[PDB]
Amino acid sequence: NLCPFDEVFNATKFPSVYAWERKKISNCVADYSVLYNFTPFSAFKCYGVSATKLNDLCFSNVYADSFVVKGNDVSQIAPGQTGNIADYNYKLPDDFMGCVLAWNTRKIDATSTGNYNYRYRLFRKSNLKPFERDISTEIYQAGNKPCNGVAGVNCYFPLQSYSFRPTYGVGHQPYRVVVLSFELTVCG
Amino acid sequence: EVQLVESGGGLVQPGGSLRLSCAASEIIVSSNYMRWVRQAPGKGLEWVSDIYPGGTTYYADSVKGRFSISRDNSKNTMYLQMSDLRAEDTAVYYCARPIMGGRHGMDVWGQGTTVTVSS
Amino acid sequence: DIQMTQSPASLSASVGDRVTISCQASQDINKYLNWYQHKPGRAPKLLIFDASTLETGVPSRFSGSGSGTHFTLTISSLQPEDIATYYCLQHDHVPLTFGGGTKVEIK
Repeated sequence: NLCPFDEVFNATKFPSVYAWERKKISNCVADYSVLYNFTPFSAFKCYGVSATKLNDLCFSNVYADSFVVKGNDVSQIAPGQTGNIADYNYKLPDDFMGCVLAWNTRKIDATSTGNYNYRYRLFRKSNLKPFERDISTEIYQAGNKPCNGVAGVNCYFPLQSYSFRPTYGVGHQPYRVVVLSFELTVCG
Repeated sequence: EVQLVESGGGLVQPGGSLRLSCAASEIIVSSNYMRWVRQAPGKGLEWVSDIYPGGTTYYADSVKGRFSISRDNSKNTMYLQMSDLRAEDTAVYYCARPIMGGRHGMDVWGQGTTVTVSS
Repeated sequence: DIQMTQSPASLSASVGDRVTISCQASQDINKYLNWYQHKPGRAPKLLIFDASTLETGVPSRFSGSGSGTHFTLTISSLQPEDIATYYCLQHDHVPLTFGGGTKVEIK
C-alpha cells in the first residue's frame, strides 16, 4: 500500500506550531520522487540524509510534524536553533534524522481581514525537551503575585496569535512546514 | 511600582568584573525578557544582550563572546558579566524589558549606570 | 546586520510645529520597530508599540505609522516638555539594531 503522504501535505488545515500534530507513518511503500522531483518548496533541506539518496533508503518508522510558522522563523526550524519557535513551539532534536520542507501558502493562509486562527504559544517558563508538545493555556505569570487564571500587570496571555496578511514581505508571509523524522517497515 | 535598579557601575580595568546587578520587584527574572541597552557619551543607544524566559542567550557583535548575560531566579536580579572590556566599553548601561512577544513596547526600566573604562 | 537611517539627525521648530522623524530599514520589518524618547539624565521612554499604538501613559502628542521599510514618528503639536533626542529601535529580527538619533529643540 502506498504511504498516505497526500493526506499530510495537501491537507486543507494544519494545526498551529504550538499545537503541532504528530503522525506515525505505518507499514507502507513510500514514494519520495513525488517529494523531491516536484518543487513547490521555498526551503527544502535535509539533515544527515540527501534530497535523492532517500529513495533507496528506508527506516523503522517516520514521524510527520505538520504546523504553521512565519517565513523567517523557518530558520528557527533546525537542530541547535534557540529562537522563540524552537524553545517554545517546536524543537527539532540535535540528533534529528530527517528532512525539513517549507512552502509559501499566502493564497490559503493569508487574508485581508488578518488571520488570527494560527497561534503560537509565545510565553513559557523554561525551554522544551526534544519533540515536547505543550498546548497549556495556563496564564503566563511574569510576577510574584499569583495570576489565578486572571490577566493583568505581569500576567500576560501565554498564546500570541499571528496576524497573517497578504501585504507583508516574504519574511512575514504565512509559510506551511511539515517535517519528516526517521527512526530505527516503511521501504520503497 | 514597576521598577529596576542598576548598580555596580563605575571605573574598572579592561577585562574586569563589575557584574552589573539589576534587582527586580513585582516581576520574576526567571519568567522575563530582559535586556542590556547601553549608550556611549554623545552616541546613540545600542543593544548588548538579551535573555528569553527559558534562559536563552544572545549577544550583539560588539559584545559577542566577551560579555555574558545571566540571572538569579532566587534573588530576582539580572547580571551581565563583562570580560575583555575596552575604551569603547565606556557607556551608560540600562537594564530594561521589552514586553515579551514583540507586539508591545518596553515597559520595565531602570535609571541606568555609567561604566567608565580608562587607564 | 540590519542598517537604518534616521532623518534628520537634529531639527529645530517653534512651539506647536508638527514634528516628523523618519526611519528607513534595509528590509521589510512589519510593525515591531518602536519609537523612543531619550532625555538627558533620564531613562529613555517609549512612544509607540506595534508601530501604530500608543503605550498607556505615553502623551497623546506622540503618534506613529508606516509599514515595510519606511516609518514615521509624528508629533501633532510640539510641547516645551519634549526637548529630547529620539530613536527608532527595531526588535523585528536578530540582530537587533538601534536607531541613529534625532534631537528636537524649540526655537
